[PDB]
Amino acid sequence: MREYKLVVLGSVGVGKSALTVQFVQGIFVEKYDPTIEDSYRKQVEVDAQQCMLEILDTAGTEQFTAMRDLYMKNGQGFALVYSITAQSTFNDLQDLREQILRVKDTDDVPMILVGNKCDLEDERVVGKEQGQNLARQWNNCAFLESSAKSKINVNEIFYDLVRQINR
Amino acid sequence: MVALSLKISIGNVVKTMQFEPSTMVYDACRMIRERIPEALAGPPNDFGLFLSDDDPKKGIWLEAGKALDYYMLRNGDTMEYRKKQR
Repeated sequence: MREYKLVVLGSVGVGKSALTVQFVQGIFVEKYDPTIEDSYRKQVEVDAQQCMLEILDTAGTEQFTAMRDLYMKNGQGFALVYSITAQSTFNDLQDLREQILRVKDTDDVPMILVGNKCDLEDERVVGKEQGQNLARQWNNCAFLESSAKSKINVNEIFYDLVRQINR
Repeated sequence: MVALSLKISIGNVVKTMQFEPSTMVYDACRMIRERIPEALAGPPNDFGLFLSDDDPKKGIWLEAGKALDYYMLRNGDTMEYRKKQR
């Protein structure tokens, strides 16, 4: 078995766990699950590779920071997600990354950029365009456009870092 | 901001739920039902909590009007969405 521990990063207001519910429970709501560090268990299979169920979702809480800092250290997988209608976040995940690179020591770490909530593309403030212009800037941090509502690229995300953790 | 941050688990799921160290167990049980559809899968009368120890036989079933800090909980403990039923 493979063991993937991913760090779902997200600014306050985005939807970190929101993606980890259509995923582990299969339900998306308007109430975005809290911000404290929540992980989600889901046994998966990558390319016929049974991978162990543990993922982490850290978010704007200085309580869980110490703990949220430990997963950056290991950072087996990073899923930084912002709202496609929220630049303020898209623009914040930029430093939060440096916090990873700061502990990892490089940007060559399993990682992916995400402009989820495409179902609000109707508002689109930062799309896979800026998102990928940003991913590029992040060194083409492999981007994806998802919709925890229309369940789009919600599964490919973890599927993109596992392919990386497979260094 | 600042509060408990326990692992309100719901079968495999682990949605951390921040509570006021003195939140009413009766409230900590009303604050989750407002979240995750799988949670409001009934009334608070069929939904309590369970501080699953390391061996649910060691785990317990908290009260309601109590106060989390009663167990002097800390943050990231292990609370489970359990049926109040009987």
